[PDB]
Amino acid sequence: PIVQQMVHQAISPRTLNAWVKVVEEKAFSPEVIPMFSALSEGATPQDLNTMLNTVGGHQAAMQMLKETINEEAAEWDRLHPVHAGPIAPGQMREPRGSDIAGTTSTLQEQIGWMTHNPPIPVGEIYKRWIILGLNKIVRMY
Amino acid sequence: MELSKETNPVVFFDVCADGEPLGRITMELFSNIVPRTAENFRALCTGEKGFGFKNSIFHRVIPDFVCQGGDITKHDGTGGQSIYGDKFEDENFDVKHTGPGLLSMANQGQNTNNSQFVITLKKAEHLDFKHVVFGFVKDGMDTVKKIESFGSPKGSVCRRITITECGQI
Repeated sequence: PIVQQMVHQAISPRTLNAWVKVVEEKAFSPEVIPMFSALSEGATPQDLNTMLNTVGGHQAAMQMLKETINEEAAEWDRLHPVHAGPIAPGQMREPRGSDIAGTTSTLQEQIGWMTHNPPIPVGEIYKRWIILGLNKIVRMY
Repeated sequence: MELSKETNPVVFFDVCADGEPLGRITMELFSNIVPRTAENFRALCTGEKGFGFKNSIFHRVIPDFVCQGGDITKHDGTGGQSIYGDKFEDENFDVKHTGPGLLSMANQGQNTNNSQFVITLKKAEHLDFKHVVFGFVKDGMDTVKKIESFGSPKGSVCRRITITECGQI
């Protein structure tokens, strides 16, 4: 995650362990969402992916989550069309839906958007998409 | 500039800001270095293919960096169209962004050149190996500086800057 000068740190194993704990023990409970929010303060898209990917099993649930993420990524692209460069000094290219989801963007790009003045909080945007997906999964049970 | 040649095509833009004339920009295109990219730009100036820069605008201007235009389809940076298609490949990166008054292709990454272009306002080495430089402003940099004054750091323009006339000399 990004911690405040804003500096990057890799995700903590303790954060991953706490997420795996709540997913395993209290599966499909509403309280998975607040625990996800509690454990993802300043998280990059990379961090969020690492959290989600650490869980073994629940692959049908992950597939649903992935489908929700793809819908929100496509919705981002629908509302944010790409503009041609060149990129000015000290500026970032526009993030696409797949960049926010941590698929096509580098860690350095993710850090760049999150710590820019003004920032594009790609970590927070992706978090909203994930929480939407988690809500769907909980809703059907 | 030692890349200049008498046989290179010379083209021009007459530019206006909300109807107020700003003057003529005269550009030489490096056909001797990048003939394919130069030919696209030349044809778009004359409009001989049935489309071109006539009545296009400078939709994005970042002072001390670039004056950008050539979005002949969407007029906002999301569009563009070349004589070879809506995309064509990067020809070469021989000519570098060494100073102001250079013509360089705008793009959205590798091999996505169309009609969008930039006139440089400063040396921009960070564009080297990414944008194809294909010409320079031979005369009328004063007009380019007038365009610059209507820009902002984020690229927004405070006047409608239209290429009211263009062609080949």
